[PDB]
Amino acid sequence: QGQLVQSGATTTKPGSSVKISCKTSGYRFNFYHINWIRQTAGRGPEWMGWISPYSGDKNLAPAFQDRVNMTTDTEVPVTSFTSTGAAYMEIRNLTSDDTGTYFCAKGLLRDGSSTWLPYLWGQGTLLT
Amino acid sequence: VFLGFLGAAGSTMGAASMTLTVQARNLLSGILTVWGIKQLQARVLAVERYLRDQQLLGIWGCSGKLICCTNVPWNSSWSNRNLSEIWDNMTWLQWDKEISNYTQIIYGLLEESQNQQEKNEQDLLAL
Amino acid sequence: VFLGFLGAAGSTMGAASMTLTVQARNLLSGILTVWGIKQLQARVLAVERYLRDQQLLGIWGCSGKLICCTNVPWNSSWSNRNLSEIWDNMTWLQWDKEISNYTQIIYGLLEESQNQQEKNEQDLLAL
Amino acid sequence: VFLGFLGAAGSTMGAASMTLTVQARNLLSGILTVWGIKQLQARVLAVERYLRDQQLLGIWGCSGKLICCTNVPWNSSWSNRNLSEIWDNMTWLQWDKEISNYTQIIYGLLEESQNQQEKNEQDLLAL
Amino acid sequence: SVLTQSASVSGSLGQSVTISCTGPNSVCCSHKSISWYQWPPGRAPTLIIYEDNERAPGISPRFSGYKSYWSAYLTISDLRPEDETTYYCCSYTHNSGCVFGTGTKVSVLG
Ligand SMILES: *[C@@H]1O[C@H](CO)[C@@H](O[C@@H]2O[C@H](CO)[C@@H](O[C@@H]3O[C@H](CO[C@H]4O[C@H](CO)[C@@H](O)[C@H](O[C@H]5O[C@H](CO)[C@@H](O)[C@H](O)[C@@H]5O)[C@@H]4O)[C@@H](O)[C@H](O[C@H]4O[C@H](CO)[C@@H](O)[C@H](O)[C@@H]4O)[C@@H]3O)[C@H](O)[C@H]2NC(C)=O)[C@H](O)[C@H]1NC(C)=O
Ligand SMILES: *[C@@H]1O[C@H](CO)[C@@H](O)[C@H](O)[C@H]1NC(C)=O
Ligand SMILES: *[C@@H]1O[C@H](CO)[C@@H](O)[C@H](O)[C@H]1NC(C)=O
Ligand SMILES: *[C@@H]1O[C@H](CO)[C@@H](O)[C@H](O)[C@H]1NC(C)=O
Ligand SMILES: *[C@@H]1O[C@H](CO)[C@@H](O)[C@H](O)[C@H]1NC(C)=O
Ligand SMILES: *[C@@H]1O[C@H](CO)[C@@H](O)[C@H](O)[C@H]1NC(C)=O
Ligand SMILES: *[C@@H]1O[C@H](CO)[C@@H](O)[C@H](O)[C@H]1NC(C)=O
Repeated sequence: QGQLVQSGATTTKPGSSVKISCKTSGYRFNFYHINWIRQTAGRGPEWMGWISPYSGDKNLAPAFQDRVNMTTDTEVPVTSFTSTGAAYMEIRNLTSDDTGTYFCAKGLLRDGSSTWLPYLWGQGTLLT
Repeated sequence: VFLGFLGAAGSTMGAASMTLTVQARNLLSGILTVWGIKQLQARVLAVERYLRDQQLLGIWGCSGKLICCTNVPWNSSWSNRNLSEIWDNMTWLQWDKEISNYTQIIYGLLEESQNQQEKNEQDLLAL
Repeated sequence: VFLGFLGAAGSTMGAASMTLTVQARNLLSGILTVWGIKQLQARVLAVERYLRDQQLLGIWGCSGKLICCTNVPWNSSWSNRNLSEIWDNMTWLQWDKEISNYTQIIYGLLEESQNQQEKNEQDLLAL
Repeated sequence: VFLGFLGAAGSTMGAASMTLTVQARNLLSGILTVWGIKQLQARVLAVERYLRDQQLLGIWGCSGKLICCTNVPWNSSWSNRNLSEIWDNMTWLQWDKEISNYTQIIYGLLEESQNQQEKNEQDLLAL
Repeated sequence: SVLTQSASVSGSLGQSVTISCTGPNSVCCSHKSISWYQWPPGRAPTLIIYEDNERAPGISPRFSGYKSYWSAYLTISDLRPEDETTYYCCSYTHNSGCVFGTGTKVSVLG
C-alpha cells in the first residue's frame, strides 16, 4: 500500500551495463520480495527474478541468471510497520534486444502459495 | 521450531496462532519492606488481569479453549479484508490496531450469543 | 430491554434467568496508606469469593455454564411447588429463602453425581 | 464410607481416585498487625497455587475434569509397571516418587497435544 | 512463449468475454497456479486474479477465473468502457517464477 518509485530513462549502447533503482515506502520493505519484470519490443513480458530482502535469497529465470545483478540494501525503519527500502538491478551483456520498459514489483503475501507474486508495481524505466 | 515467549510477534497471524500455549503459560507465572509491598501489589495484579481474560472466555462458551469458534458472523464494517490477506499477510499487532474500535462491540455479541445458546440447550433437553 | 445490574431482582425467576450474564460480568470488575490497605483487602476479597463460586461450578461439571442441567432429581421435601408456580410466580429472592435449609444438601449431591459420572466415562472409554 | 481429607493417602491409587472431590474441596477454603499481614500473605498464596493447577488443566483440555483422559501414550521408560500392579498395589505417594523425573516431560506433551487437537478441530469445522 | 493465450477477442458493453490460457504439460495446468494481469501498453500492470480463481484486493467481482486440466479461463462479466487493454496470464508455483503468456487484446467498442 505504498509507492515503488524507480530511476529515470537512462539510454546507453550495447556492451555496457545499466543500474536501475527502486526506492520503497509506505510498507515494511523486508516483508516482501522485490520482483523484476520487463516488457520489451520483440517479445511480450518476461519475468526476470525476485529477491528476498529479509533472507537475502535470490531466484531468477535461467534466461537472465548470468546477466542480472540483483541486490538490496537494508530498510531504514520509519514507524513500527513502515520502512523505506531500495532494490537494485543490473544487466551484463546488454544488446538492442533488451530494449524495453523495466519495473520492480512488491510480492503479494508473506506466506502461502503466492508469496513472491508481483502485486504492487513501480512506474517503469525506459532502457536503450 | 521453538521461538519463545512472544517469539512470533512479528510473524503472520496464522503462524503465531499455532504458538498460543507459549504465551498462555507465562501469563500467570512468568518467563512490610519496600520490595515486600511492591511485590505483593504485583502478585495480586497478575491474578486479577488473568481472571478477567478467563471471565470473558467463560461467558463466551470458550472456557478451556485456545482457539474457539463462535456464532457471531463477521461484519465487514469491522474489516473488509479477505481471509488470505489477513492470516498470511498481517501480524496480530497490526490486527489489534485495525480492530481497535470494534473490539468492544464484538465482546458484547459473543456474550448474548452464549446466553441464548444455553437457554436453547435447556429447551433441547426439556424432553 | 436492558434492565441493568440486578435489574430483574423483582422480576420472576424465568425472566431473571435470561439476564444472567448481566450479573456475571460485574462479579469481578464492578458496575501503606489507609485507603491503600483498605483497597487491597477488597481486591483480594473479590477474587476469593469469585473463585469459590467457580470452584463449585467446576466440581459440579458446570464450569463455563450459566444454565447447567444436572442428574440430581428434585426432592419434593425441599419444595413441593409446581413448576408453573415457581418460574412464573416467584422471585429468586423468595426462592433463596424457601430453599435456605436444603441448599447445603443439594450442594453435596451435585458433587458425587459428577465424580461418579466421570468415573463412568473413564470406563466408557476403556475400550 | 467417608474417610476425610487425605483419608485415602495410604490406600491404593484406585481407591483414592474415587475420592477426588474430597481433596478438591479443601484446596481453596480449607478443612497492619503482625497476624494481619501474616494472614493476607497466606490468602494470596492459596489463590496463586490454586490457579496454577487450574492453568495446567486448562491448557491440557482438562478444565472442569477430575479424571481426564488424554492422547499421550504411556512411555514405558517412565514406568515399566503393569496396570494391575499400579492401581491395586501402589499408593499415589509412592507413584509420585517413581515418576518424579519424568513428570516435567509429560506436562509438555499434554500441552501441544491440546493445541494441535483444537487446531485440528478448527479445520473439522471449516466446512 | 510456450503459454499460448487467446490471440485477440472483441466484446461489447454489458456483455462478458473469456480469455484462454493453455500450454504444454510443462507449464500448465493442474500442477501450477494461474495469475492474471491487466497490462496497459508499457505502463503499470495490475494483478486481477491469483491462484486460479482467487481475486486480488479491490478487484471488482466481475472478474472470475477457472482452470481445467488443459486450459485456464478469465471471464470479464459486464463489460465497462474502461476495459480496453492487454491481458496476460502467468503459470507459477510457490517456489518458482512467472511464465508469462503471449497476450490477449480486448476491445469494448460499442
Ligand atoms: C519474518 O519476515 C520475513 C519476511 O516477511 C518472513 O520471510 C518469509 O517467510 C515465508 C514463510 O516462512 C516465506 O514464504 C515461503 O516461501 C517458500 C519459498 O522458498 C523456497 O524457494 C526459495 C527460492 O527458490 C528458496 O530460497 C527456499 O529455500 C530455503 O532456503 C532459503 C535460504 O535462503 C531460506 O531462506 C528459505 O526460507 C527456505 O527455507 C524455498 O525452497 C515457499 O516454498 C513457501 O510455500 C510453501 O509453504 C506454504 C506454507 O507456509 C504453503 O502454503 C505453500 O503451498 C508451499 O507449500 C512459503 O510461501 C517467504 O518467502 C519469506 N520471505 C518474504 C515474505 O520475503 C519470515 O518468515 C518472518 N519470520 C518470523 C519469525 O516472523
Ligand atoms: C454491522 O454493524 C452495523 C453497526 O456497527 C450494523 O448496523 C449492521 O447491521 C451490521 N451488519 C451485519 C451484517 O452484522
Ligand atoms: C477509530 O475511531 C477514531 C476516531 O478518532 C478514528 O480516527 C479511527 O480511524 C477509528 N479506527 C478505525 C480502524 O477506523
Ligand atoms: C428426600 O430427602 C430425604 C432427607 O432429606 C431423604 O430421606 C429422601 O430419600 C429424599 N427423597 C428423594 C426422592 O430423593
Ligand atoms: C429451616 O429451619 C428452621 C429452624 O429454626 C425453620 O424455622 C425453617 O422453617 C426451616 N426452613 C424451611 C423453609 O422450612
Ligand atoms: C520415550 O522417551 C524417550 C526419551 O525420554 C524417547 O526417545 C522415546 O521415543 C519415547 N518412546 C515412546 C514410545 O514415546
Ligand atoms: C531421577 O534422577 C536421579 C538422578 O540423581 C536418579 O538418582 C533417580 O533414580 C531418578 N529417578 C528414577 C525414578 O529413576
